[PDB]
Amino acid sequence: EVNSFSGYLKLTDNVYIKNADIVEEAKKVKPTVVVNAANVYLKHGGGVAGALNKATNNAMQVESDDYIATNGPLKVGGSCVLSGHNLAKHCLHVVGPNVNKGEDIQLLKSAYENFNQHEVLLAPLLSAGIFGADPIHSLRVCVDTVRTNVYLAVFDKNLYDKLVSSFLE
Ligand SMILES: CC(C)[C@H](Nc1ncnc2[nH]c(-c3ccnc(OCCN(C)C)c3)cc12)c1ccc2c(c1)S(=O)(=O)CCC2
Repeated sequence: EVNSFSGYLKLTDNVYIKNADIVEEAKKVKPTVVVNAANVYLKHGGGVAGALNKATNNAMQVESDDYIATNGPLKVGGSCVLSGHNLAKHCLHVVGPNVNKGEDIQLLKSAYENFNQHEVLLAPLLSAGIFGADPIHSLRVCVDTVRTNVYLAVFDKNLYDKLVSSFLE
């Protein structure tokens, strides 16, 4: 079956959320698009990007280095479409701002706007974790910006509960 997402909670007509590891979701669902929480040089050294790359047995990193050689780095707020490998048909590498490294939080709207070029996506919560954005703010920007169908996988039950409670206020 195609895009067989299971156990998500529907927040709006186009945003769904689950307490799950995005890697495990991608292996099970094999969505049309999986979003990577990338950096501008597509160096998948840890966190979500390192976990997605390891699940491809480093094929994503080799492909990413070849893309950077020919095209140069992305911009913060920008994206590129590369292979999904064994995880999806495509991987949309999206650069959210890293607030802990001084980048502008307003670029989070530009980052989520990349999602609107794809009908259905499996994605992480952009700029959360060690990128330093307030995760409740990142969910509000996602809900206000994305118009296509997005399935958010958040791998932390404590944060999942805080995000759902924050949305349902
Ligand atoms: C907020 C947090 C809960 C969330 N984390 C995650 N959200 C969704 N899916 C996730 N998988 C993993 C993961 C990390 C290590 N190893 C893994 O797999 C190893 C076991 N397998 C072999 C069974 C999976 C983490 C993760 C998240 C959201 C956005 C960002 C980050 C973190 S960040 O990486 O800190 C910076 C970039 C933006």
